Amino acid sequence: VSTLIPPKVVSSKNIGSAPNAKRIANVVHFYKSLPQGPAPAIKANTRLARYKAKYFDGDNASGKPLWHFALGIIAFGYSMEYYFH
Amino acid sequence: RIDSVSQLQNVAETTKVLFDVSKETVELESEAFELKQKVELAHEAKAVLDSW
Repeated sequence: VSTLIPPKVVSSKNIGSAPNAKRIANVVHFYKSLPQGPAPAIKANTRLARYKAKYFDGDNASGKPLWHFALGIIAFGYSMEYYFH
Repeated sequence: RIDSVSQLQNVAETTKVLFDVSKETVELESEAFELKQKVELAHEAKAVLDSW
């Protein structure tokens, strides 16, 4: 007898599976995606964007800024020692 | 998701073919009924003729 009409009806496979949710996510995310992100920090300029760039970038974490930062406070109180003495 | 989609694509055309084909077949059986009544009339006639 005469075949039923379901095989030629589709209209809820688009909620029917899980990658639909991911699809509607990644059509927004990827379509308006940039090839590369914006920045790993770069502001501190006054001849100190260089200080941050050399020391406090993702390029390295090394003891050089620590030494520098320590020395600033040492220079304050060391001069003040002779202001107190 | 593409995999899911692809199955349905091939189905969409071909299913319309079977849908038609099935109904086409049903028409053929109608004509087969005409044959069936012919078959009967002959059988009955042969049987009486055998009795004679």
